[PDB]
Order: sequence, then C-alpha cells, then structure tokens
Amino acid sequence: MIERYVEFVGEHEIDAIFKYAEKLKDLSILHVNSTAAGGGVAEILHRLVPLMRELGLNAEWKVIRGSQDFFTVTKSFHNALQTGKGEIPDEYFKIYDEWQEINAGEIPLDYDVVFIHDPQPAGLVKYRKKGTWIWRCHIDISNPHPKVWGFLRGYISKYDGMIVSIPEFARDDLDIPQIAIPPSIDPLSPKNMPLPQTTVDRIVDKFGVDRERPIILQVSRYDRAKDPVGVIESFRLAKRHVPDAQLVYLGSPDPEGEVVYRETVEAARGEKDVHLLMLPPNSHVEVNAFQRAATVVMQKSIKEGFGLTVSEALWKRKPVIGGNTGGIRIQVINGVTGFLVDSPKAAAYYLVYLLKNKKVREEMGEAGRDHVRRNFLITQQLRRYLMAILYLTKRH
Repeated sequence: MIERYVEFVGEHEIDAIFKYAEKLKDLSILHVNSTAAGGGVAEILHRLVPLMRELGLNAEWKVIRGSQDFFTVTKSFHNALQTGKGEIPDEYFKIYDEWQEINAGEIPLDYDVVFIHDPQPAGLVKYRKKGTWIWRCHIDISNPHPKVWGFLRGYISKYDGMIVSIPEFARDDLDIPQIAIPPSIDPLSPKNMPLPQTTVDRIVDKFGVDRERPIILQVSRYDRAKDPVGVIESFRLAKRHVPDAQLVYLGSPDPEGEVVYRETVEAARGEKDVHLLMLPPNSHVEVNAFQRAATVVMQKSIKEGFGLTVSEALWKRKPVIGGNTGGIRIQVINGVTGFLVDSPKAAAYYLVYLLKNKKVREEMGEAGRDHVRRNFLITQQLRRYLMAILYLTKRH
C-alpha cells in the first residue's frame, strides 16, 4: 500500500504520485514482456502493476508465448545488442516476425497506452491501432550488432516514445522522445523486506554456508554477461589474503548457460569455500537472506542495463564491487557506495580492501542505503513512469 512508503520517501512524493494518477484515471494501459518468472523486468512488473491498480489506473500486464526456437532467436538478439558481436542467420528474422503475428492475434492491443518491454515483443508495433506506444528498453543498446539493431530500429521508429534505464543508452539514430528512467526496488517486497535473524540463519545454514566467516555473494544467472568465471577468479586471488572468506554464487538454472555453470564448477575446482547455488525462480526470501548474511556483494557484470541486485545489496547496507558498465555506474559511486572494477584483479584488490576495513564497509553500507532511498525506490520509478505517460499521451 502507497501509505506504507511515506516512512521511506515522505508525503511530498506520495501526494505528487496521486496528483499524476488523477490525470490518468481514464486511460487504459497494457504492459507486454516475454516472462512472468525471474529476471529484472518480471520482478518490476510484479510490484509496479499492482501499485498502478491501487492508484485506480486501468493497467493490464500480458506475457508473450514462443517456441524454444523463438527464445534462441531473442537470446541471440539480446547478446548481439549488448556485445556488438555474433553471427545471426536470416532465418532468425523470419522466426521473430512469425511469433509477433501469433502473439498479435492472441493479445488485444486496443489500449490508450501500450508499454512493450525489451526486444522480444517489439515487433507487436506492426499490429498497433492508435493510442500511445512506448518501447521500454532494459538492456545496453549503446554499441549494438548493427544488423540486429537495424532490424529492431525498424520497429522502434514506429513507437511514440522510448524509455531507457540511463541516458547513456539514448540513441542518436532515433528522433522519437528518449526518456531515462532507472529501475527501482520495492522496499516492502519479499526480496527486500526486513527478516528476523532466525530466518537468515536458517536459510544460510540450509546451504552449508558458515555464518561465522565472511561471505562474498553474487546474485545473478550463470550467463557470460554476469561473468561467473571472473567472479571465481576474483575470489581465488582474494582468498590468498582473506583465508576465512567464503564465496556464494546464487544463480537460477539455455545450453550456453549449462556450459557457463560447467566452466564455473571447473574454475572453482580445488576450493571447498566456493558455493555455486542453483535456486528455483521466485526464491525471493532466500535471495533476501543471503544478501543480509553477506559481508560484501559483487555484481561483476561485463554488460548490464541496470542490475537490480546492486540496489538490493546497497539497500541492505552492503558495499558492492560492480562491473564498470551500464547502469551499475549510477548505483555504485566509486569509494562511496562501492567500487567499479574493469578486471578480476581489481575486483580482488577491493574485496581484500573491504574485508579488512570494517568501519569503511559499514560506512559505505549506510551511504549505499541512503543512495537507494533517494534514487532507486519503486515510488521514484512510479512517479517518473506516470510523468512519462502524461507527457507522451498529451503529444498523442
């Protein structure tokens, strides 16, 4: 409930939210993405859409369907757009388009406002009627594979507006409005709520991790973009100087991903104190408990549109060692809320610095929680989302 947020952000932001929502009460809003389970987008929508309806907005959230072929194509597009690299068969474009049509027939699109999340449903804009169409981009499109980008830009050019996570993802080759809105954490979700010590203790012990010794935690999938191998390498460098330290890689189960996990177990071979965990999706309380038991959190991404796991860690007063890329850079303020690093070596250096400097850790943790309170709580994202709808629907 919106009132419960006053203790975090204060009445001014809450009154402004209600004021904006008053001007939108008569609009029908559709959100579309490609998954209702796990990932940053699903986790935002699961908290953001219910808050919209409580404000009395008519907001609906539909998820596309696809074959396993379809998700091979979209995962190759994702990696292409973020890395700038890859070999894309022309067949991939055909499969994408087919599933846009299947999905258009099965999804009524007659809304005043349509939000399409990420590249997977971006092709639905070919079946647009009227209203205001907004492309919500959650990925790094600063330096994309030019063919996958050129194809996807075909569709993006047909939208009325576009939301990116940080301003650095705004494109020069697009002349539609491009609005920077950082994602956010819901401080009252199961992922972020306060837990009793009894629950933290109980969940951390269940996975054989020792609470009496320092815990280094990365929460992320076993994807190349999260660099699980580099995190193990960072940890093995640090272990020479912090012998008690434990590593917990808390992941979720693609054939590329099964190889990454494989390489991670291999890079970890010879270390008892490395825990490569594999939790079912929606293990929110378990992620909460691990983030609260952690001494230091890593998010050593090679590419990251934002990385909610960073704001989650900072909110629980944990310093983060972040990959110097994408939206990690607005969450990790170097020397203040954590350290930005370009290599496993520099990650290792800062792991050792933070594990040996308790007062600095605790102080960065307080600065971390304060940075999230002012910038990355759901109420901030909701206010800016309402402001964007109001702005773009008045241009039509």
